[PDB]
Amino acid sequence: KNVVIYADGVYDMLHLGHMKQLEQAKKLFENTTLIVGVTSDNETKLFKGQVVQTLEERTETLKHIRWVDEIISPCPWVVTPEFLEKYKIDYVAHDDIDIYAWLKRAGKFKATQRTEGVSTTDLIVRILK
Amino acid sequence: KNVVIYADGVYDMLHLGHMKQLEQAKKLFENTTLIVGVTSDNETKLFKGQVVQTLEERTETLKHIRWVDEIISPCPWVVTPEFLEKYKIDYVAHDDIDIYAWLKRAGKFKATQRTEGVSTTDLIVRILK
Ligand SMILES: Nc1ccn([C@@H]2O[C@@H](COP(=O)(O)OP(=O)(O)OP(=O)(O)O)[C@@H](O)[C@H]2O)c(=O)n1
Ligand SMILES: Nc1ccn([C@@H]2O[C@@H](COP(=O)(O)OP(=O)(O)OP(=O)(O)O)[C@@H](O)[C@H]2O)c(=O)n1
Ligand SMILES: [Mn+2]
Ligand SMILES: [Mn+2]
Repeated sequence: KNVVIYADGVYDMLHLGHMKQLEQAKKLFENTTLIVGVTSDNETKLFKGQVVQTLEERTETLKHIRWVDEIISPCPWVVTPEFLEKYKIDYVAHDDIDIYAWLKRAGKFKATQRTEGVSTTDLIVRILK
Repeated sequence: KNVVIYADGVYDMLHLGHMKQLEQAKKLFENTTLIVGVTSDNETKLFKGQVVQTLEERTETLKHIRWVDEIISPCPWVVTPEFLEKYKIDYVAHDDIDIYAWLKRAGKFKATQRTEGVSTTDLIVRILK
């Protein structure tokens, strides 16, 4: 009955958008375990960009989120089939903007919706009045 | 067996310090209900200072925190004995830096520890390298 969901990301400076994505993930099915993978500092910087918070900081904040059942920190950048088997993961949840083609082909991808305009750094903009 | 804890604050731009305080509050006793009160925009500005996020935003973020069982939003600025009776509150938890004298006299105050240097706006400083 219980379904293992895996959501990965940077989760830098956690904001409402991240938290809403985690809720979506958690709620994909009636009974779930939500595993969150947090990407490493150097892989993020290498492939995505400067991260503000360290892995240790980004991971500690996620510990406090209601939807998060388990954390894999650091997590591998690219998910692989072996990785899915190691953690008995049933679905991978992430926004969908193809690195996730093979998961969609397998029926293992559950797209989640971004919520724009609610990023921490949008808030700094508001501080600027 | 179950103990009602009440923690109030602004909780603007929620960060690790807030989340650690909420965990402390929640963990004051073995079995607790943690109620969080979020202060109104105009009372905060009037007594404390400019708030970045609205009451509606500050409250929505708290919804996602694992330790939070119930939210009172907005909450009264000053807690009163009548208020404690309305919500069957057993203890009030807040940092202790006296507005809480009457609660200490009653045995109803549980001080919590700030964690400094982990505020969102300290993070903007780090962005400045
Ligand atoms: N405003 C946002 C930001 C993120 N997410 C979700 O969180 C992402 C994973 O986290 P991250 O790797 O942190 O992504 P971004 O925040 O998209 O990236 P940037 O560094 O450019 O802010 C994806 O699952 C996406 O669905 C979201 O739903 N809404
Ligand atoms: N770094 C912090 C910030 C807040 N808190 C806790 O959260 C506070 C309640 O929230 P708020 O009213 O938001 O307080 P400050 O964050 O202290 O205020 P400022 O607006 O000056 O940042 C108190 O309970 C305090 O113990 C904490 O423990 N550590
Ligand atoms: Mn991020
Ligand atoms: Mn605050």
